[PDB]
Amino acid sequence: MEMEKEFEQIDKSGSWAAIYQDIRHEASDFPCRVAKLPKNKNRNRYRDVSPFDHSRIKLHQEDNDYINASLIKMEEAQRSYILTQGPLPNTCGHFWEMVWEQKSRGVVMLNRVMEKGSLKCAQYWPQKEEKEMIFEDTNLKLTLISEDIKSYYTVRQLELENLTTQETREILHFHYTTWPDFGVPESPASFLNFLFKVRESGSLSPEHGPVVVHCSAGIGRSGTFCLADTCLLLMDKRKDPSSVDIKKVLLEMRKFRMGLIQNADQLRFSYLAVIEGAKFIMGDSSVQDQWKELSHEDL
Repeated sequence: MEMEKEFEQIDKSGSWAAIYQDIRHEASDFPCRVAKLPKNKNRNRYRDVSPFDHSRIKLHQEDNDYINASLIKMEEAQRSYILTQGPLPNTCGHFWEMVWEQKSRGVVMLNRVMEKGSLKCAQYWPQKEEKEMIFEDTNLKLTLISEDIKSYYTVRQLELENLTTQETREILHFHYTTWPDFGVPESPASFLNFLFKVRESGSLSPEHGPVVVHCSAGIGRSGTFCLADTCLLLMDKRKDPSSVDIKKVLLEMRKFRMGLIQNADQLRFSYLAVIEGAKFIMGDSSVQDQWKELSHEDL
C-alpha cells in the first residue's frame, strides 16, 4: 500500500540493519530506578531488560510492589498491553497477582519453556487438570480446565481463583509454540492466524484489563506481536493502510518499554505481517481462511 513501498525500497537497498539502528538511536530513555534496587535483583530475568519507572505495573502489595512488567498504553489505537518477562521460579505468584489485579482476560506466551537448550520461562501454569497450582505467597489458585493443541499453537482455558475472596475468573492462555530458535518464522500467515485467534477470544477488548504478553525477556517476540496488532488496529480505525507509519508506532511503543523488537529480522517481519494482515482489514475477508490453510494447524 505504502509501507509496502518502503518495504521494497529497504529490501532493494538491503538497509534493514541500518533502519533498525536508527530506531535504537531515537528510542526513548527513561529511568528504571525501582527495577535496579538491590531488593529486586532476583525479580529480574535479564540485567539489561527493565521496566521504566513511569510505566511499570505495580503489584497491590505491601512490602514489595515490583514486577518486571510495563503497561503499553496506545492512545490513538485505544488498546493497552502489559508486556512482561517470562516468570521466574520465585515470581510466578507475582505474575498471577498481576493478572488478577489488572483484570486481564488473556495471557499470550510467545516462547517455549526451553529454547536453545536452556530454561527461558518457569512452568507457571498447570500441565494437568488434576494437578492444580497454589501460589501461597500471593494466595491464588490456578487450575487447568482444558487445552486445545494445534500445530503451531495451543490454547488453554484456566481458572484463576483469589483464595482470599474465593472469587474465580476464566483466563485464556494463548501459547505460540513454533517461533524458531533462530530466524523469524517467515510465514506471516501462522503468526497472523494466531493473532486473530487472540482477537477473536475477546482478550484484547476494552471491557477487559490489558492482555498480558510475554516471551523470555518481554521485548522481542512480544514487541512484534503488539506492534503488528496496533498497526492493524490503526489501519482499521482510519481504514487507510497509508497513514500508518510502522517505525513511528514502534517508537511510540518504546516510550513504555525499552528494546521492543530486538533485531532487523524482527523489524522486517513486523512489516511483512502488517502488510499481509492489511488484506483482511481492507475487505478481503477470505484471506483469514487462507492463513488458516497455510498455517496447517493440524499436521
